[PDB]
Amino acid sequence: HQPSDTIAGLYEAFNSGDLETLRELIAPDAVIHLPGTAGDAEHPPGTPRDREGWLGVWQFTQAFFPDMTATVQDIVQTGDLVATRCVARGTHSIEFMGVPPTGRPFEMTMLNMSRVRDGRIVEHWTISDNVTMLAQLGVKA
Amino acid sequence: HQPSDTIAGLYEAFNSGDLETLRELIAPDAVIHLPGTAGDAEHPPGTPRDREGWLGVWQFTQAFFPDMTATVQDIVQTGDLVATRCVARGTHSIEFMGVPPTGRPFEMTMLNMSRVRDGRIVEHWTISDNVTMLAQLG
Repeated sequence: HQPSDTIAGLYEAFNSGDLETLRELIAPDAVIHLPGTAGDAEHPPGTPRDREGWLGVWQFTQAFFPDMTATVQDIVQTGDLVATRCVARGTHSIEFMGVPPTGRPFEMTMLNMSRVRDGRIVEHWTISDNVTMLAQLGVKA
Repeated sequence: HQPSDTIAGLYEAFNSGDLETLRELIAPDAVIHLPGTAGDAEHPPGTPRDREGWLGVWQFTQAFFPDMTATVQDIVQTGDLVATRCVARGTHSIEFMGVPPTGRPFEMTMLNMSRVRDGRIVEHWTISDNVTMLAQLG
């Protein structure tokens, strides 16, 4: 099952809130390298997480940016590896970091690389340009 | 050059300080999307830069992390697009945020994507795991 479709499906699933598909497309024991911003006490910056850890982080993000969508811009494959560039678009519609909602939009780059075996993600690296998002939210005209 | 070699050459050039090669491998009018951490007053987070802007930022980084090296771990290509995962290693020789140098090593992930036309980079996206670097520095 072609690895580029696995990754296109993954982001369609994240956008629609479709946990059943996400569990089909990601192995339970997949190694997920989230950036250091996603670290906590139990999981220091640079230590990997499993699928449910990743989905836990995603669930928490959906609470602050419920209209957020990741759109694949470029996609690149060689064998079981797939790399994507996405754009996350959304609004400041929920209060966060102590600032009440402004409605202001944001558009930030995500870069990802994933290893896909048997139609499922088994390793994944991702980083988002979080500082640019914050800059965009503090600058309308 | 096959695009994967252009990108391997690019990081060999950054590691050795080889500005002549970097100018061969990057078009002058290339669009460089650096992460928001690389912004300044003249160039807000998310605004692109040209080759000389990028090299200017790199030169400035070499003042604080003079032994820093990027090593390509994985590389992936399809047409003109190449994507890489690198590891930046260096040592903590300069005080930051009031915490003194330790001499300890640090290791952070970079992800990159580059468009290569006629053996030269014409567009480039990069992001580094900056928070992990700061955690490593203590």
